[PDB]
Amino acid sequence: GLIKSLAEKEKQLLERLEAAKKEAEERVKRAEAEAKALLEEAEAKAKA
Amino acid sequence: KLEAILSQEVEAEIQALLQEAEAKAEAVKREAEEKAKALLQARERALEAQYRAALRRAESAG
Repeated sequence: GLIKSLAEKEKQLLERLEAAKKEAEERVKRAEAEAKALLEEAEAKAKA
Repeated sequence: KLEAILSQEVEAEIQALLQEAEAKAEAVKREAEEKAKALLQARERALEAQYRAALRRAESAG
């Protein structure tokens, strides 16, 4: 039992959260962009 | 031990959040397919209309 266990474990718990929030937003991001580009293909196709 | 508690408060949130955001990334994408399909369903009817009208006009004209 040293304070180092929980100390240097806490500063990893924070990295695990950060990647969580990142790759949540970087996933939805893809889908929103992919929704736009799909409906452009549906306009491009539809008028032609 | 005590560091094993710490890894379990995180490991729980980081699946709750990432399961939630893979069902918004599903949901937007499901509505995006169902819209493009429907903007082409209205395009399909329109063309038909224009052809049924068109032929009747040319029959009358002649």
